[PDB]
Amino acid sequence: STGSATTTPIDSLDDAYITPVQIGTPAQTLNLDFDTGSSDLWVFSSETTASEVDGQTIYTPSKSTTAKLLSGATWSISYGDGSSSSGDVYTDTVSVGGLTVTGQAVESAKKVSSSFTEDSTIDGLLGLAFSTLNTVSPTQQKTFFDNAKASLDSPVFTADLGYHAPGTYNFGFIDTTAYTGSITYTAVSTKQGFWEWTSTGYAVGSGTFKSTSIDGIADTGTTLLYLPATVVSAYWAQVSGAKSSSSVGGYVFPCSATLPSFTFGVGSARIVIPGDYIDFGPISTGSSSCFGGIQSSAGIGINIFGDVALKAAFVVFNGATTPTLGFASK
Repeated sequence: STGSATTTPIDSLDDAYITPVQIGTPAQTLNLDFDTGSSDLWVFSSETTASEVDGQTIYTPSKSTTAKLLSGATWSISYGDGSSSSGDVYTDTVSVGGLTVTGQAVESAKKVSSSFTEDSTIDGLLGLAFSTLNTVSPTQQKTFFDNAKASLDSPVFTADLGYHAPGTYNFGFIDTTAYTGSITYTAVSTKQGFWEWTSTGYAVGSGTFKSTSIDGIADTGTTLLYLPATVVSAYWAQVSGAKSSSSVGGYVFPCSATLPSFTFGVGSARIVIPGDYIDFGPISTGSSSCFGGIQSSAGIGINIFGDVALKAAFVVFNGATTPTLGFASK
């Protein structure tokens, strides 16, 4: 089997991407944030504290003939940005782009933090990291990908995120028309439960490539590119007037600037992030200070190849017995 679904930016800055997901019988379609940095499929629901729902579409398990309470199971998750959610668990039928999993754990939110409430466009998350990170207790649950894997034509999914435009998540096949050149594959460590890999270096603009190992995670659920302070300083030093602002919470730059590209290494291959992808616009409405898309990972504890980086590539998440990651230009 295979699946193919379009993923769409939630706003003009590509702050996140939503992908329609069918849950239950008859189908209830919710727009979920596919997150390769976590492993819980959770949704706004009929059980969510009413004051914490503001425009989201909710899953109502009582209206699904295939929903079953997973008795005794609860979940609770905290994300890197400080947001959180928790609740109980149903199993139900879940389909993405024509690919159906029966018996999928659907985590129903009883509580969500303010950032979720305040984002009316995201109805929940669909985790695509390794199932060892799943938070369901006392019986840990499998991700949608893990449940689908055996049935897939090939045990892979791909992320093809757009810049200010829709893109695609495919399951079970590699669309050879979706990228240019060849795909370069690189080793993955699953020790922390992430799609963790080591980049071979970077370049700023038309500058020379610096060979250096950068361990980080491929994370579709993180907006920006978070790298070591040395790398980030070297980038922003090439933008007149750019500076790190503690009051704003990272590097800002004059909105009048033209940003240089940023290249990262994947083995001997190179992925180029155009300068425009690194512009996240005015810090506040009407400001001439703009927020940067490359930020320091210092104090996160991990480097994160988030959407800014991933949307410059066609990315293969290979879930074979020994997982790997593939990157191609597009």
